[PDB]
Parts: sequence; structure tokens; C-alpha cells
Amino acid sequence: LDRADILYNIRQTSRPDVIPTQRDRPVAVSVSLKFINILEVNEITNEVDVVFWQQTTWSDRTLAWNSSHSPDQVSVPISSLWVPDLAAYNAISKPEVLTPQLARVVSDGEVLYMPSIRQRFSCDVSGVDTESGATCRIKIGSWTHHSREISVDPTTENSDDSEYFSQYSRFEILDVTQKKNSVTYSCCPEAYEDVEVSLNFRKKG
Amino acid sequence: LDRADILYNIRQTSRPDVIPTQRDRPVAVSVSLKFINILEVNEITNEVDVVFWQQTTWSDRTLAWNSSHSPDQVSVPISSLWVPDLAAYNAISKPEVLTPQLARVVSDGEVLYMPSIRQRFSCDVSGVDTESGATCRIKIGSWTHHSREISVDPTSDDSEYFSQYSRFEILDVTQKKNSVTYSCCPEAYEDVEVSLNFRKKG
Amino acid sequence: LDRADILYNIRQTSRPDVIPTQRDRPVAVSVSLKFINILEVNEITNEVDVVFWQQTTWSDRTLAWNSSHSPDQVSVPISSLWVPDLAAYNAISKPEVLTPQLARVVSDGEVLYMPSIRQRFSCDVSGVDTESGATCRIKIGSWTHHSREISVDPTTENSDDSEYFSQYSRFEILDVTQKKNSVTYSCCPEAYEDVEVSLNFRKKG
Amino acid sequence: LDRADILYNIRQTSRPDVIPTQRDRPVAVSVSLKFINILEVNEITNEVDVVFWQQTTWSDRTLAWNSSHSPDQVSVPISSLWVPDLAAYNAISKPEVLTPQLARVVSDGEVLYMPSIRQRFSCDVSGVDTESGATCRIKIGSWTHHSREISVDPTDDSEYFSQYSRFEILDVTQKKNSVTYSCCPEAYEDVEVSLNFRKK
Amino acid sequence: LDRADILYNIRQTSRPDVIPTQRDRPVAVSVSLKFINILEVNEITNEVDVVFWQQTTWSDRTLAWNSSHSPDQVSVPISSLWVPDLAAYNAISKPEVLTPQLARVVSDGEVLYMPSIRQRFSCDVSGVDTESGATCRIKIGSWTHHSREISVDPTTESDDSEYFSQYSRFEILDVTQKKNSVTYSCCPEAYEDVEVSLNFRKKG
Amino acid sequence: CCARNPACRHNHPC
Repeated sequence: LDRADILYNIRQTSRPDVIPTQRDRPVAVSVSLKFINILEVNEITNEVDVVFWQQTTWSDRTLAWNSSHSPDQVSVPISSLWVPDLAAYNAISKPEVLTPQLARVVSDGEVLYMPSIRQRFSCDVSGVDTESGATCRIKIGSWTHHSREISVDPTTENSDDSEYFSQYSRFEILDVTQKKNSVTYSCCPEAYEDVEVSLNFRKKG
Repeated sequence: LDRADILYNIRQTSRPDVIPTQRDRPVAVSVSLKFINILEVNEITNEVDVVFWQQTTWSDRTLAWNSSHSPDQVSVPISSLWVPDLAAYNAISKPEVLTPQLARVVSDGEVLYMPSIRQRFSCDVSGVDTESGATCRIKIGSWTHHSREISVDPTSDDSEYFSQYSRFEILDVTQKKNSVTYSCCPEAYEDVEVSLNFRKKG
Repeated sequence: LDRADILYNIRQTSRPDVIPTQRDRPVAVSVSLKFINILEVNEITNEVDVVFWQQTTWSDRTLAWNSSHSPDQVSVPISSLWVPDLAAYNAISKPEVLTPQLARVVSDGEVLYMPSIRQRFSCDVSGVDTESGATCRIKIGSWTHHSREISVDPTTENSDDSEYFSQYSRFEILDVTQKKNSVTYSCCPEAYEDVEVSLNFRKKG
Repeated sequence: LDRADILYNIRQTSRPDVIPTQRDRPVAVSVSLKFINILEVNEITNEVDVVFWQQTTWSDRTLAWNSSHSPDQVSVPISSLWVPDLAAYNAISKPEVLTPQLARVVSDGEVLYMPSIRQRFSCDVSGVDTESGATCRIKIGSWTHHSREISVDPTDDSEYFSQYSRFEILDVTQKKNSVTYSCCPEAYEDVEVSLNFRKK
Repeated sequence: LDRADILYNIRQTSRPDVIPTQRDRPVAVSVSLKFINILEVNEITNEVDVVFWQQTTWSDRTLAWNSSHSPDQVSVPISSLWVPDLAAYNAISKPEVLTPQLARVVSDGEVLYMPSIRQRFSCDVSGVDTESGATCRIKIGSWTHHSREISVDPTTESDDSEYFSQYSRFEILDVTQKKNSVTYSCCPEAYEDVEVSLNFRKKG
Repeated sequence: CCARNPACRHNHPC
């Protein structure tokens, strides 16, 4: 199979509007943020602008193909695939996607989407000039799929929190931590999963 | 029925440009705002910027299916569904939708659409730094449908979703419904008025 | 006929890109501005930001249906209809439509489209802090249709005033007047009809 | 033909992605700026914001219709026509089109497209408060069609300038040129517009 | 063949969503930035705004046609072609494309795309008022195609600031465009890039 | 009607 055939076969059989799941089984989505920059800290109106690469992975076995005498992976535009309806619950601006809206699909059906995103959040920036610094918390989960349809998990996130971070930013990263949350509301018996990412940073000085 | 069949059946039978009325009864729409943040109080030109989840529900029984050995709900993109043409009559900015434009459809034909919205309103912000604070009133109704085609009801006060990191705090949220009949015209016009009482933190 | 049939029949037979002229007679378009707010008066740069409802009506007999045992009106998305190509000749920003893009169509083929619009204008803002105030003139007519294809008229109703205008604006409306014109340019040998709307307003106090 | 048939026939024979060349001659495009306003001068960053109507005409004989009982002209959405890929080579902002994206097609195949455009340029604005004023230079031509494929000619403020601008027009000269860059082996025709203006 | 036929044939054989690899060889993409302006140098936030023409070329032999008694080139809208997914890895703003989204296709299948782009970057601008000036580094490469699928090379000209606005507050001292590869811990493969170094200062 | 409420203005023009 060449790339043309692979893409053709993905278009046949991928339904961008249908979550790729069998009966009650959830689609396991993993998420990791790599921070690139912290851009506009407004000390007066507790708001911050961050740029981050949002590493999102999941499986869709409908997309799989036989990788013998064939490419192991392809780049496919996201409008040809189902993508999880992830949202930053506490964002105060629309995510600006800076990069080409392509995902990598692997022959086993694994999908990797890692857009560079710029987005505004409300965060306490009073301590940004102190040694312990300030913390911006970004809560990401599915907007409409509860835990039996989509689950969301942090990755094992070894690397230098600061590996991708601009050496030219007025700010520096002290720490990045990930907590998982599961929230159940009084209307509805099922839970919504999110990952909360905490960015501890301070002015360089 | 699998999700593919559910969605297929929605595409057959759902007309995004036809109000799903049913025996000339109005479509009963419920609407509630859950406030997430208050972002810029502009003392110079009486304006406020709020973020809120706009919880909107209604029925379209044409969409219903048998939920035995089947999913009880699905997520469907709003471009496949009719959605009520609600507007904030007193908004001064286009509603910025922050979240994926998907609605939940339940097997009985209930539809839930809850976008997170950022939007600007004109409000008196002079007392925001006092103990009683200021009040932003948001008037929501159908832009083109009177009360025999679309009815609107509220479903008060909570801070549950409000950012603890905002400069402001919520004192109170109240929702009243308004229904007016004018002498020209036998139909009633409905809106929901939401009052957001808030102040600068101490 | 139910609403589904009405809409179906509109989709068959409505051509959004074809002006609904009946016998080479112009399409009579009426326009009326209802001012809701005045948002930023820039004293230095003679620029104003206004929110207004642009009530625009016309006839398109292609849309008509028999209203016996049938609804007398429907809401139809504007992408299914021809809409007049009206422009504010003196606007300095794209009209930002705040409201759902639907028009109300009556069984006789009368169409009402009334978007709430936010738009910036260059206008004389000297005097805004005086008792007589300032006047912003907004000139609206068809961008491409001259007077044999589109006519534009004010509505008969300057029987209103400031019931529509926000109690919360820094400004108040003193008066609104509507004049009809037809102007001939050096570019184009025919005349273009416009409505000039004059918004007389001042700072409160 | 009625307007519906005219449009139908345009969709049938018009190729919006194919330049309408006649016998390997370039397509003669005439382009003229009518200035409406000068909005923000920025003395610190040498940048100016202008609004202008971009009066653009050319011929496309594929669009023509020969009548008996027919309109002389129609308004058609620009996605139905080939339009020249004109650009201000030295703009520092995306053109904001303020007006309906319709063009006028005349029965002989003449096309008139005149969008109102707002756009930012770099210009030396230190003299804007002097009597001789400042000059904003706009180079407009095809982005991808060289002089064998598209030619560009002027033909005037034209008294459409807002009385309400902080600025006034001293002079406008619109002259034809050709550029060549190191990027590209061919020459591209442009109109170079000089807008001489000053603060009131 | 006329231009209509050429374009028709391009729509028929071109797959915008398939990288035009010839038997699993990488697609050789050349990239060159021509600087037009430097617009807002923010001494407080170490940020700069640049306008540049992004000269990008590559081959797609599927598009080729017989150029005898036919045009040798055509302008084609980029949505009809495959285009490399180039990105400035270190940009802090979405690229604003100023120009019509058309590329030139030559009869041999070579494609040239040169959008004018405005974009913001983080750069050390502390020396911008000195004689040696400051340096803004832009890293450009494929967002999703590693070195076995896309290779990226500079074209060697710097040799000149030919395109630069006489009216900018800044002047170009030097531009160098050097080839690299990046690896991040995210991704086990190498991504080829051009690193562009813009050495500039505030004018006298 | 003529006046006041958006939807009423739609359904009874003015």
C-alpha cells in the first residue's frame, strides 16, 4: 500500500463525527502539555497568555492497516479524523492553533495530534515576582463525553519541564505537575474526567 | 443500534433550518447561565466582559430512538441539528464560543447544548468596588421566534463554576422570566433576565 | 404545508446569488437603523463605534407560498436567501453581526432581516461634550446595484426614539433623522441609492 | 437570458482558477486606488492605516453573452470569477475587505471589482505635521503572474476622501512600473501609488 | 494544452493530502526567508514582529505535463496542491499570510510557493540599540514529517537585504540561514530545519 | 408590532 491508498482507506471508514468505540468501552486519551512561552502577565487583571504544545494521543483501530511493504505512519488532516472534543474548561480565550492541523496516524491505529496552542487563562500572578512564584492551572478534558466514552490521562512526563521553553522569556519554569480529576454533577450519574496541569513560574529578575 | 445508526437516523429527519415544533406547540427551551469569570470591568466606558456556560435544553422527538441494547445518548455537531436562535438582546459583542460545537442528543429526543461563551455587555460598574457591588443584567430570548414557536424558561445564585482567581466575586445570581403581549399582536414575547450581582475582592 | 415543506420549497426556487427582480423593475429595499449603544467615541481621531439593529425589508415573490392551513411566516437562514448587498459607504470596519443570521419570511414573499451590528465609522465627534452634541452620519446603500436594480428607502417610523438605546451608555441620543439620496460617481454612469442616517448624540451630563 | 441564466452560464464556462488569456497576450488589468481615509499614523513606528476603494477592471470574453432580451450587466460573487491575484507588495497587514465580495460583469465580458479595503503600510511619517507632509508609497501588482500573463496600468484622489479624517490629501500620483526580485526570473508589472498627505 | 487543461489535469492527479514521495525517498524542500520589515521590537518582553517572504520550493512529478506547444508554468491555488507543513517551531503567534494563496507549478512538476508572512517571535533584543545589534533566530521545518519524509535546505544567496523597507526604524546587519535537525523527547526521530539568524539594530 | 422586542419586529415588520 502507498500513502495514497492509506489516506483513501482512512477517508473510507473514518467518521470524524463518530467516537471510535465499541459499546460501553471508553476511548483512552492521553494529554501532555509542553510549555514554550509565557507571554503576557497582567499583574492588574490576573491573566496570563501561554504557548504550549498539546500532545494528545488515542487509538482508532478502524484506521489500522497492514504495514508490510508499506509506510508505518502518515500525516492526515484532522478534518478527516475523529478527534477528541478536548477543551480547557477554564480558558478565557479561544485556543489559537499556530501549527498545521495535521495528525500522525500509525499503522496500528494510534493517532498523535500535537498542535502548538496559544491561549489565555485567569491565574494568580501576585507572587510572580517572588522566589516561590505564581501558578497557572489549566484543566483539560472532553467537553461532551463522560468517562464511559472518553477517559483522559496525564503521561509519565519525565522530561525537563523547561526543555521546550524559550530561553528568551522574561519568565522561568519552576515546576509543572499534572493531577487527574473526575467530576460528577447532580443532574447526571456519569463523571467527566479532566487533567489539571499546574505551571509554577516566576519573573527572571 | 450503534452510534453510526443513531447519527444516520439524526441526518435523516433532522433539518437544522426547521424548528422542530410538533402539532403547532412551541419548542420549549430552557436556558441557564453558569458564570465562570468576570474579566474586565471598564470604569471609563461602562462595560463588562463575562465568561459563562450557557446551558440550553429542548426536545425534538423526531430524533428519538429505542435505547435498549443501544447508547442512551450521543454527541452530534450542532451543524447537524436545529438550535434555538437565542441572543443576548443587550450584548455589545459577538458571542465568542470557547468550546467544541457539539450538542448531546438523548434517546428520548432531548438535546443539551452548553457552550462556554465569552461576551461583553453594557452595565453600570461604578459600585463594583463597594460592598453591595454592581449588577450586570443579561436579557436572553429568541431573535426571530415569538412565544408560540419558541418558549424560553430559566432553570439561581451559584458560584460553583466561578474562578477563584478572578479579581471579582459573585454576590448573587437571579433569573426571572418576562412575557409581554402588545395590543397590535395576539402572541406573547418571552425573555429570560439574568442578574449578576458582583464586586471587586477585598 | 408544514414548516419543513415551506423551507424545502424555499431551497428549491430561491437563488441567493440572483437579485429577485420581477420585470427589470428595481427591488424596493427599506432600511432603518435602531441605535442600541455608542461604545467608543475617539475625540482625537474622529471615530465612533456603534451598535445598531439594521432593519432591512424587501419582497421576493419566488419565496411565496399558499398560507391556507399553513404557517404565515418562517425563519430561514440568510445563506438560503438573496439578501441586498448593502454597505455603509463610510464605514472603516467590517460590520460585525452579533445575532443569529436568520431572516423572517412571510407567505407573500416579504422578507425581514434585522441583524444587530457593531461597526466603526469616521464621523465628526467635535461637540459631543456640548448641549447640541455631535452628529454621526451613516450612509447605507447597495454596493453593486444602481437605481434601476435596487431602490433604498427609509422607513415611515421616526415615531420612536431612545427606548432602544442603552440606559448604561456614557452617551444619549438627541435625535435620529433619515434622508434618502441617489448619487452618481465618476466610476459608474448610473446612480446608486442610499439612505443617510444622522445620529445626533452627546456625553451624559 | 434572465440574471439566473446569466449566472448559470457564467458557472458553466468560467474557470476561477484559470487566467483568461487571449492568444498568449497578457490580461490587461487596470487598477486605481480611490482614497477614503487615513486612520492611524503612528509617528513612533512609521506605520499608516489607509482605506481605499480598489477599482479594478479587466476583460474575460468567456463571460460574455449576446442578448435579445437580456440585462447589460450582472453582479456575481467573486468565487464565480477569475480575479487577478493583486497584492500590495509592501503591505504589512492582510487587506481587510469591508464591502460585499461581488463583482459587476458586463455583457461584453468586462469585469469591474471595486472592494473597499483597509490595510497598513510602512511609510516615513515624520513630516506629516509639516506643510509638505509625508508620502505613503503603495506598490500593487499580481502576486504570481509576470508581465507576459498580466499587465497592470493606472488611468486621482477623486474627492471621495472623508471630510472627517485628521489628515488631508496633498497629492496622489499613480504610475506604472515593473519589478524583478532575486527570487524569480521574470518581471512583474505594478502600479506605484504615492499618497502625499498631512495632519489638518 | 491550454491553461484550462493544465489546471484540469492537475485537479485530476494531485492529492493535496498525500506527500509526493518517490519510492519512500524524502521530499527535498528548499526554504529561504526574505525580510521585508521588522515592526515592533519590545525591549521589555523580548519579542519581535517580522514580515518576510517565505520562498519555498519542492517537486511533485505527478503534476508534470508536456510543455511543447503549451505554457511552461501555471498559478494554482494551494488547496489544489500538496504543500509542506512548514512551521516556525519557536513562533509565538499564528502566521498571518498577507498574500493570495497561489503557488506556481512548472511543467516539470516543480512547485514554487512564496507567501508574505507576518509573525511574532521571542528574541533577545537587549543589544538592538548597540552597534553589534541583536539577533532574532527563526527555526523553520516540517511540523509532522521527519527527515526520511521531508528534508529541508537553505538556498545559498546572506547576500543582501534587497527586499527590506527603507522606512523601518531598524536595519539589517546580517542574515544567515543554516541547516539543522531537531530532536525533542516527544518524538524519537529527527526533524530537519533551517535556522535563520536576523542580526539587526535600531537606525541612526 | 412596530416596536421594542427583536422577535416582534421580525414578525410584524414596521
